[PDB]
Amino acid sequence: QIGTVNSQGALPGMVWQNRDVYLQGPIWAKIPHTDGNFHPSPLMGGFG
Amino acid sequence: LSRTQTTGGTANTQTLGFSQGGPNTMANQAKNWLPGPCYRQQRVSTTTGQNNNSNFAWTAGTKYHLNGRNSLANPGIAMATHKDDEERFFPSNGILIFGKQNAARDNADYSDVMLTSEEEIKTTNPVATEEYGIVADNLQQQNTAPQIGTVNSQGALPGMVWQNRDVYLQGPIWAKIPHTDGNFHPSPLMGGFG
Amino acid sequence: ADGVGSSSGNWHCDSTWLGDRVITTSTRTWALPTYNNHLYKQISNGTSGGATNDNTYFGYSTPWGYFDFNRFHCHFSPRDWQRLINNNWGFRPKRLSFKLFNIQVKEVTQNEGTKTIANNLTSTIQVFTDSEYQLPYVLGSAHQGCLPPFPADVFMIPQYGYLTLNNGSQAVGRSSFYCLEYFPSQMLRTGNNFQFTYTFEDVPFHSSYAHSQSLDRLMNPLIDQYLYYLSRTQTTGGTANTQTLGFSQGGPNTMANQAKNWLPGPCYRQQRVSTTTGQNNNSNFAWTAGTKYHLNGRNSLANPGIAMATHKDDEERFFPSNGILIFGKQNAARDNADYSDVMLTSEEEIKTTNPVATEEYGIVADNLQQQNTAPQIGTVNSQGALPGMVWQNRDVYLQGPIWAKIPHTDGNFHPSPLMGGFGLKHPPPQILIKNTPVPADPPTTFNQSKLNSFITQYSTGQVSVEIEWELQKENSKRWNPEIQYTSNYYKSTSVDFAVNTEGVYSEPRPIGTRYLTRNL
Amino acid sequence: ADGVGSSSGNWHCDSTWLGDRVITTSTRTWALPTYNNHLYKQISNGTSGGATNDNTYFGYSTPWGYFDFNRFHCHFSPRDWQRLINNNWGFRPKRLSFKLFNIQVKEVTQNEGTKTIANNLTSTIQVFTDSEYQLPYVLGSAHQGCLPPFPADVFMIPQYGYLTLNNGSQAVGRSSFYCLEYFPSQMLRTGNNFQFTYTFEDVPFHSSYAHSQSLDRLMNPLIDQYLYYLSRTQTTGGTANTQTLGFSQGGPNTMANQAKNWLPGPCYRQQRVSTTTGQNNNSNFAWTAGTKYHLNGRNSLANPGIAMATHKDDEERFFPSNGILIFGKQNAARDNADYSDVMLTSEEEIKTTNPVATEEYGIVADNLQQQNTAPQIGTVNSQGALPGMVWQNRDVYLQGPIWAKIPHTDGNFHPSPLMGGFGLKHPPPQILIKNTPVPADPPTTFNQSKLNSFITQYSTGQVSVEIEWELQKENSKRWNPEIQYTSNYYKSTSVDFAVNTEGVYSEPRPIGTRYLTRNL
Amino acid sequence: KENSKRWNPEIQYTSNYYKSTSVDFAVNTEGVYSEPRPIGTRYLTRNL
Amino acid sequence: EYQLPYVLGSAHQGCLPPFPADVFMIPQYGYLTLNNGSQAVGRSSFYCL
Amino acid sequence: YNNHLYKQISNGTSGGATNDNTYFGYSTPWGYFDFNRFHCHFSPRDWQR
Amino acid sequence: VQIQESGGGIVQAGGSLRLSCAASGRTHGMYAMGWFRQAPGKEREFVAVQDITASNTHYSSAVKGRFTLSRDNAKNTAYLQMNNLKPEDTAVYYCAAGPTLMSGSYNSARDYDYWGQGTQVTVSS
Repeated sequence: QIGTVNSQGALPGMVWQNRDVYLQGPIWAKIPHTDGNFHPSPLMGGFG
Repeated sequence: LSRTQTTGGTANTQTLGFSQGGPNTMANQAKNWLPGPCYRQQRVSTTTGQNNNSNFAWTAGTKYHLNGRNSLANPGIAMATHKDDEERFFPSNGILIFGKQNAARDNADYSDVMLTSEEEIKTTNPVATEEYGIVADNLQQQNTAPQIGTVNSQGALPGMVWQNRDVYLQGPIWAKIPHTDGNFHPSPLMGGFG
Repeated sequence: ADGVGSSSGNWHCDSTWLGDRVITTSTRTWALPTYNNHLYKQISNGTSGGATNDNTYFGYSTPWGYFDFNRFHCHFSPRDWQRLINNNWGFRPKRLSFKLFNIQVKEVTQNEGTKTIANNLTSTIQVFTDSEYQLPYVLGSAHQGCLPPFPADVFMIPQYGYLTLNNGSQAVGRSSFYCLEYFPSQMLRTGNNFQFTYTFEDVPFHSSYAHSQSLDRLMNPLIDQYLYYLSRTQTTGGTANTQTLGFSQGGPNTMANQAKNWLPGPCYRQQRVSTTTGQNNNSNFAWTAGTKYHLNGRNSLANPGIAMATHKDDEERFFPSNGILIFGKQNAARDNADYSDVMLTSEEEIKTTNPVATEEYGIVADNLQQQNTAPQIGTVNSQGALPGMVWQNRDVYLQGPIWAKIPHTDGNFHPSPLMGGFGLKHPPPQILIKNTPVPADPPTTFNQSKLNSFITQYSTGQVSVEIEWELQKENSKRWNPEIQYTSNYYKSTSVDFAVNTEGVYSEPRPIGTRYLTRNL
Repeated sequence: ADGVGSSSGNWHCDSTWLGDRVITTSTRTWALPTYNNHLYKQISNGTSGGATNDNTYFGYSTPWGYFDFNRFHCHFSPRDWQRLINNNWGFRPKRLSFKLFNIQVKEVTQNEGTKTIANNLTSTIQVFTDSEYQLPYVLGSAHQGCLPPFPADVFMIPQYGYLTLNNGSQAVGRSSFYCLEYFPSQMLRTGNNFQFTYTFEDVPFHSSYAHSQSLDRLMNPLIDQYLYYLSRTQTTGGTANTQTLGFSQGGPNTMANQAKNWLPGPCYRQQRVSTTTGQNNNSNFAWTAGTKYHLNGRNSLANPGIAMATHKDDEERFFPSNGILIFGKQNAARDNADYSDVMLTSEEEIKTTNPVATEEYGIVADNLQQQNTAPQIGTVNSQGALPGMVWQNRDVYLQGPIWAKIPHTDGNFHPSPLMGGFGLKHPPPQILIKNTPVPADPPTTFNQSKLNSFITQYSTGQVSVEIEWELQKENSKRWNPEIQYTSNYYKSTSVDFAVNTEGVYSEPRPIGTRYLTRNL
Repeated sequence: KENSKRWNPEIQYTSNYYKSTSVDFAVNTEGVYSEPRPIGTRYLTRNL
Repeated sequence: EYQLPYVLGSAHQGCLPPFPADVFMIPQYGYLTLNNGSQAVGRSSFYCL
Repeated sequence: YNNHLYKQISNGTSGGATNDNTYFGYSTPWGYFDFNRFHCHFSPRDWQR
Repeated sequence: VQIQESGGGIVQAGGSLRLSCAASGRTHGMYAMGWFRQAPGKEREFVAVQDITASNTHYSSAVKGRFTLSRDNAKNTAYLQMNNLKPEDTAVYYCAAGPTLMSGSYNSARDYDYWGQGTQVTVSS
């Protein structure tokens, strides 16, 4: 029997690209000040 | 928390009770670290009479899905090949397999190939053919009994530690890390130096 | 010089607050007994005795003992802990000193029923530090036997032991045996002393603060977004109600719908328990419903697990089953202690950035909808790291641990110890101590068997530890007053954090670090 | 300074691997008792008691004792021995240091039935080394009483004694008596220590390797020789078969016939015994069939004798009667121990260069043949050195001895000790130690008889020994992998070379040095 | 380099002692080189 | 460095000829290692030149 | 030699050789120079001198 | 590692009784061998103990001056001889063994690994 993976967190060996930026879109965001974060690139796009 | 119910003659009502972890309960003690990630593989025996009678290598295989294509995760992330005294079992697409000299290109017999074993990393890494663990499904209450669920794939959690796959004299040395915005622990999955 | 009649050190208990630094120093009196009658012993546990497979082990107990100061109340008085947590955004350890001095070896002889004790002036103790990390490191498991919180108490030194690989109760070829006499060691008579220094590696400040914002509230409440979201898939009208697409901008009245930059941290879901017992299911579910991980055929509880919020708003009666730290009250039983005998911590502050331990992380899509099939969703009960997650670590307590050793591995993810505190690749080294064996009179004809006939001995002395801590000052522009840790004003039979009529020191409650606030 | 309350040394157990050198250091705890009630005694054994003439002796036992570290497990842990034998073609000793420190003298008094023990702070011990080799040298006989292999064990010091010339149980005019108080000696109270250093003389490296060729196979297998051998003395034909001479060249199919440059080493033939007992003759032949030498009317077993191969191929169940070293397993009986209680070594590696201990060396001619008389041959059961012989020494073991003293004589031949190890003309000196006698109260009227009324005493302390060893690195171009010494992979109740549940250390098997290979 | 204080002996990779028709990691009668088994790197041990 | 089996010194054919005008063939190199019957043993060595 | 190959060679009792003549070894593609006889270096007149 | 009792019996007051004990294997064990007794409805009491070399020996106060403890390493056995018996010496005697002898702790039961089945000794007047 098999099962379907609908959400998957980071595995060793993954590679990915960030979302693209647009002329109408945002440039930067402030990285929240926290104990930990993972790949702090803002999800709407641009520079963390 | 060691006890949710009274142990007694008849009633057996709700209670809370607590114990310290010690030499005879190690499974219950508080710990600092977690085992590494898991992506579960199907188990195959080298004693063939123990396998299901059907051709499942592709249809039961462990796969990833990219742009409408299915590709086997071969060998995949580093996991222990089997647990103790289980050596006859291996993950379906989860190990490196070399050939013996003069082995055929297609449909070679088991006696013509050599199977590697990642058995050493069993200390830090989950076994490729079992679940990572158990979590809670629901909210229990006086009306509803508690339910659990099985974790067959688990990404990185804070506190995980793990080992990489081993390297072999017959095997590869390096790989090129793809040029991308992000990656996680770029150690090549067939083994060697990224 | 150092001799029988001179003391080799002084009593130092003090704290000094200087600028951005605080220095603590503690002295205690210890007693060390001979363990295992000077022997090494193989120890194991297996199913044959009736233990479950989950509890099996193989290892060795040693004649040695070790010093442990890995709890914060070793270094801080309750008032000092108040100074720290009310005034500072963070702190970390910098360096330490250790001293061992004023050593007394005593011999005890048994005759008939009477027991007598005398000095033995020529006996030694042996001491070494494992500076190269060549021994199994058993600090960082939260064991009993640290220096006592109260400086007048005299404590016993715990026995050193370790585990190696097992299969059931048997060992395997990879199992390791260690002899601790195989290291260099310093020998001390009653006039000698011992000391060393250590420097901590760079580590991030512990965050002692709560966030005053939540991750889903970071927007300006007065303004609309320029982005759009899908607000309507169906026409709202008199009768038909056909398919349509419609779109809206996110604004003050729909914050749940707005576009955001960040995600909450990871989740591994725990079962919920109430302190009002009539609300719990009637059954014994602590183990069978517990949250577990699975390693080499063994099941182990994830205890406490990853940092998650203990409960949501107005839920304080609920806690995760194995998901919190639980301390004991003084004179609490070892087994089956009642709820009134223990103290439950709460991680409630990190509720701003972290999911609550007893709920799902969220919802995803199961299927592909279409005209023929309605859409289906599914519940996410465990979620690993996603790009864009932020999270807080578990808090530290005055009763709790300070550091742990990061295991030596190819890879790790965010190596902050799950019981709390500072992860270190080169932690403070472990310190081993033993009484040197003294034979009882041998036979007068030679015999090759090892002598196992000894004079009973124990030793006592003083130990000092000094740690320097770096502080991170609070910079806030907040106008209104903060929450502070404070003692109660009202009258009571006893004083909190003092001795009682019988002389017994106790700690009334656990005290965390997070009082001051900071913007998210 | 050195006083009652300060320690005079530290515990050193370590090994350091540096380039071509390894340095071992060991520390143990010892107990020394008073021997012979402070007396010298004549000892002898003679036929009158019922001993055979072969066992008679005459000698003296002394009040003194001595230190002995002449076994390899004194200096090497089992893991260190593995590092040595898997990586190196040879090794030899270079220099040593010795220390004696932290000394405690105790007095024991007997009253009614109860026994009590106290310190005596003013008593001494005496220590000296015999650097000029003026005493009978009893090291090198493989006696019990060396430092223990396991560093946590406490050992008793053995009593010194020696033999001189005898006739039956009587002495002769040439017999020598020695008083050990007649040397200079150092006296130590509880604050004193003792040390010295020693340098080994040049000695050949022990060969730790087996040959990958055999002495009769050194030829090129593809080519003929240009020499000839007598291949035929008679015509091969229909009927007559008369005398003839015929000659052939040696080649690939006749290697037994080819001309060669070298001969196998010497032989002194041993009787063969099987570990499958039903294959042995039914009789008690251990002494009566034993291999012996004969000196001054006494018979002595040649045990182990000269180095010979233990068995040939596929013969492993056989061994020479007195021709091998045999160790005991832990708790093996002193007398009549069963085969399962002992461990038999095997010299099987030297089978390439050395004759097998249980076969003849070869064949020679007895007579002069002629037309009248057919030729006769004879079997060579013992063969001394011939020009052109080459041979290997016996191997060394982790449980076995290190050096022996070469007797001082006009001549010797290849002075390598037959039990194995390094022959030395100036070995490490023997170290003598004694408790100084303390009189009980004398009478108050003078009496000339020597005082023989003493206070019972014993002493304890620590001893350190440090040896530097030189290594010879392996240079091989062999393509395929070597044989290595390794631990077993499979699971077991206990770990090999560790303590058990009771605390007892044991050594499961003997371990030799020969794993790597080398061309002949 | 390996720094261990382990007292008992390690597992090592070793060739087999017993006799056989061919030598492992050599040529055969026909001249063909072969590799009998895969060989990993993990033999020595280390504390976790 | 004397790392190969040394097959000189067995008095084989194939040395330079005594008479200087003769032209000679070079002999083929080979060697032996340990055997048991026709089988090899674990100590047997293989060399690639 | 050997068409550029290394070859395992052996001889055993199975073929009918006696135990005294058994061997195991390898032949190589290489060859070697040998001047280990005195007539390589000396003419008969020189040997007389 | 079995300890085995022998020599049990019933005796009139003043007689000389002899208890014996044997073991099997681990002569690198059985370093210390001794005796305890538990009278009817009463606490187990240490009686005697002696080590391998016979250097160190201890007797209980009640026991002293009446019992003697001896040992034979060859047979791997130990004997207890008993003289001038009093009926309060009715008890169940256990042979007991351990790897070590300590000067402070020898009279505690915590220090013995192995225990026999026991013997019943009766003493009447």
